[PDB]
Amino acid sequence: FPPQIKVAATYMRGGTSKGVFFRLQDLPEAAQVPGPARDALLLRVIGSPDPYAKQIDGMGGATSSTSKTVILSHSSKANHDVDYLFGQVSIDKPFVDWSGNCGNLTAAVGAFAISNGLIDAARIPRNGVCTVRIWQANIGKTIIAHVPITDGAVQETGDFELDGVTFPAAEVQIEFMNPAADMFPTGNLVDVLEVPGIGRFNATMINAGIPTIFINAEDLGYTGTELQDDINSDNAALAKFETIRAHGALRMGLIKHIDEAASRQHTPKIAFVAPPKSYASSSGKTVAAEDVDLLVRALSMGKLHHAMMGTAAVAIGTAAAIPGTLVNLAAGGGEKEAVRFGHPSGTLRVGAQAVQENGEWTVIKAIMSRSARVLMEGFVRVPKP
Amino acid sequence: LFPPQIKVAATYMRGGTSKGVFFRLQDLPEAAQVPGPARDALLLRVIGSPDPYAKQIDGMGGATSSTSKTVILSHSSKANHDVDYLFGQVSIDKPFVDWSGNCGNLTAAVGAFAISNGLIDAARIPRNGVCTVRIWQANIGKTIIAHVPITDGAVQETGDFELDGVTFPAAEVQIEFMNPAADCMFPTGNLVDVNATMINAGIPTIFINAEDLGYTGTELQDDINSDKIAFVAPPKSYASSSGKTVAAEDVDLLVRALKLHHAMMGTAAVAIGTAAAIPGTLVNLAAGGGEKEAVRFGHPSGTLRVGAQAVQENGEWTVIKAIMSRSARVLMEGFVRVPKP
Ligand SMILES: O=C(O)CC(CC(=O)O)C(=O)O
Ligand SMILES: O=C(O)CC(CC(=O)O)C(=O)O
Repeated sequence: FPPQIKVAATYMRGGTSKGVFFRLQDLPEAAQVPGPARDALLLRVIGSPDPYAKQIDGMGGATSSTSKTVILSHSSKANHDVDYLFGQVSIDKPFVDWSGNCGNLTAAVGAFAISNGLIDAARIPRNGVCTVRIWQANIGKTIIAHVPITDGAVQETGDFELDGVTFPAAEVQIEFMNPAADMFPTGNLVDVLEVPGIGRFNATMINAGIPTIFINAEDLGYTGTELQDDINSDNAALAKFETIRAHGALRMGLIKHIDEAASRQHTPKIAFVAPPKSYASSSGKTVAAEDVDLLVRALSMGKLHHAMMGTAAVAIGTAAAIPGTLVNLAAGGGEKEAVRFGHPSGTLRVGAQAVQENGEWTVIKAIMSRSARVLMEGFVRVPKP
Repeated sequence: LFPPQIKVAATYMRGGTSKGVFFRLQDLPEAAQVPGPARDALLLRVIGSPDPYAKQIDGMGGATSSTSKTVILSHSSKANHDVDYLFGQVSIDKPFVDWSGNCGNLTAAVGAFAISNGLIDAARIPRNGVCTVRIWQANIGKTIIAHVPITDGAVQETGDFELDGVTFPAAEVQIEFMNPAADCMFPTGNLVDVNATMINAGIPTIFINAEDLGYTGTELQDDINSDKIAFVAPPKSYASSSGKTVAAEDVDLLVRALKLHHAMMGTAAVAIGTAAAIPGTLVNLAAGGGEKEAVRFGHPSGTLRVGAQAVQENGEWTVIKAIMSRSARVLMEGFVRVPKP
């Protein structure tokens, strides 16, 4: 029984999520390429697989917002500063999912890169804003993070509030470039998902941020004001969502056989939308109807998400900008350059201007602000591989 | 964009009355060197599944349970074992690889593959004679011993040993399924339940009397398949699927197993021999009752003899091993291809 190994790492909050962040060069040699050695290390760091579903024996917190890893490296892509690989660590299975971006940890990626020698020092001012050009390596997309700098170091602290983040910190503006996959895989703004013997559901299926299925709250008997406790103990509801998600995955061409959905839980995401309505958020704060353009709730690994996934926020903004999508309609229809949506923890504004070219809509970028901070830095430990 | 197909070193083999694609663990793409979606996805594509056409024309499968099969072998780090054996039964119609059981037929080829591919210490291989290969069956956590003939330091594949259901004769490979009873033999605690004998030996198997399901025990595939569980009957003469007459005198009982299997599953043959040795099971009764250390049974493709001696002490029966002979040969060796994962 050899001593545990030590691996340099930084535990950070990015937006409304937490994860363990590594520089590629700090990983054990065998883990410096994708594969089982890398996955085994990350699983052990986080505390997975865990039959108890508590992650008491790792850095995870036993939720999709806390069972998370990030590997950053100098980029070899033209006009980029840092390569960003995100691994969503399964709680119950010996599996790390590399198929998506985390749009919340994106907020921390810029800061980690600056703080850890991954960005050309010529690009970092003594004071001001360091524009970090991120190559999102899971999905092959450019993300720009504007990270504030004070005295040659990341300015972490500040007074910017993000609903779902307990305490304010410095604002970090994020720009998801050319978000459309690599927009509407079915070729339609709205489809009907026919789930034989369970119902038929109007849906907008969109590939922007992450592949996402939006359905109307009303078609599920919901209002869009639901909090976690309204849904997460309702196994019938959970099973219904999953069958609809599976059928949408099939319709989007993401899977060829319906049974593939059981082992592909990360994408596509499923969410439901509704017109503005007042509600008390999870924090006790009242979100008034007038505060939002629409309501959106989303599922994450089969349970109602506590706030909204960052990738889903990109999908909401992008869909809202396309007249006729269910997201656009929930927001009242017509052209829209931005929307504020209500999720369980409060509200978020996303900007996404669509422009016609050759009679078709295109979206240059989806923009939103988050914040980030270091929680713990040093070395994580695991038993010797 | 469309990247080239990847190449994965593999051997396509007949083991007993089945065919499968065999891999050394280390030859798999890294992603597939641990259990999980990447492994299952790769195996499905190698075999040609899932296939809505049910023909497997786009992979190595043959569109039957006896031909939609994969095997992953590696040198064992377990005390007293040479080779670790993982068997994957690949669904024809669904995106599923079933890891819940052993293949008793491909078991025969595992020993040969292990010798031929450096998975057994060379010190344990005679130059001429018989190499005893200790197999850890990793799906079910059981030891299986294979006695593989060796000539000039290589596996002796060819020979004159005949297996009903195998077209051409080949070298005899003697197989020993050690302590086949699950860690129990009769999960219900009874030899016969309400009527079925349910036994966990080789593979969990439900045995029912042919007469009670509306059959005789002489059925061939075409009697059922256009219309584990197995049905049993006393000896009766029939034409096998090859046209050869199996005379009633040639067998102790008839066994058909489920699609109706073309011959008999190797694991089911273990269940049959084991159950036959326990006085009072439906299998034992079909063979005329009393103590039995071996039975020959009639299946659609001919007959098979299995040995299993049971010993009684303090009202309980135990079986040290079930034994049978099979054969195996390499059909094709090289690289299989699938699109880049
Ligand atoms: O992607 C998810 O399902 C979960 C996420 C991503 C996000 O919130 O941005 C999480 O909870 O961290
Ligand atoms: O290979 C098959 O035909 C199917 C089997 C195993 C065997 O024949 O040994 C099965 O149904 O398990």
